[PDB]
This record gives sequence, C-alpha cells and structure tokens, in this order.
Amino acid sequence: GVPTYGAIILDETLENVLLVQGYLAKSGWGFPKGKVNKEEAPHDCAAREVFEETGFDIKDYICKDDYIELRINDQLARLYIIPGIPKDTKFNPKTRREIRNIEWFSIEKLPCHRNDMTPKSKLGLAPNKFFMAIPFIRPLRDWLSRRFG
Ligand SMILES: C1CCCC(Nc2nnc(C3CC3)o2)CC1
Repeated sequence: GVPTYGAIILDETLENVLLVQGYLAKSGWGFPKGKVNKEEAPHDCAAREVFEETGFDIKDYICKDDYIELRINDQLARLYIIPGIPKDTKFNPKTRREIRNIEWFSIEKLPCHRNDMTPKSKLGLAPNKFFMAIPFIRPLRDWLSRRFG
C-alpha cells in the first residue's frame, strides 16, 4: 500500500474541521490527503496534497509530532493536525476535476461509526457520506482532549 498524507484542519474554536468532497469512488467527504511520491518526505506530501485539494498552504503550520495515523487494509494514512485556521479562509482547489466542494463541519456532529442495519436483520453497514472521514473521528476527539482539554 502506497502511504497517504494530508491534514486535519481545524478552525480557531476547535469545533470545526475542514473536509473535502471528491467524485466517483471518492464521492463523499474526507480529509484532504493523497499518495506519497517517490523520495517525497511525509510533511511535503501532506502540504502538496492539501494545497492541491484546498488551495491552502499548511507548510508553515505543520508540527512534526502532531498527527493521527491509521493503517487501513494495510495502507498507512497520516493526517497532520492543523488547528486555528480561520473559518473565513478562502479555500479553492487547484482543479475542480477532482474536488467537488470544500466545507467546514462540526466535529461533534460528525459520525465516528457507520450505522448497522439491525432494523432490517441484514448484515453490513448503511451508507454514509462521511465514510472516508469516519475512521479518524474518535482518534481526533481523543487527541484534542489530551492536547487541549
Ligand atoms: C476527495 C479528495 C481526496 C481525499 C479523499 N480522502 C480519502 N480518504 N480515503 C480515501 C480512499 C482512498 C482510500 O480517500 C476524499 C476526498
């Protein structure tokens, strides 16, 4: 699995996080991130992917130790945590061919799991447009509690 890098951008209240909506298999909402290039350092890949997807440069804000990393299906995803970005920042992807929309979401309102279908006695999970973000939500809330209060 080629590792991916990106960011969790939060506003100044720490309430809201910046998600991006793709197309097709990436049609839902997720954190801005993408695959590392040959010989590219993690921090540079995170900044490149975030600038390509949001038009916002995190380079001067990345902290080396402040990230959440998950291994999903034997692919590693690491999102640098970037707090205090004002909600009135103008975000604009580099190309609309990959990114449909960019929005702030309330962290407390986001799901941290998908819903089963126990009502229908059917196995599996109900669709959720936050599926790409979900795995990071509980680890984020725990990280924020520890590092802030
Ligand atoms: C569109 C822009 C690129 C970021 C993307 N984030 C994402 N999180 N998981 C995946 C799947 C590959 C496993 O993608 C979704 C939004």
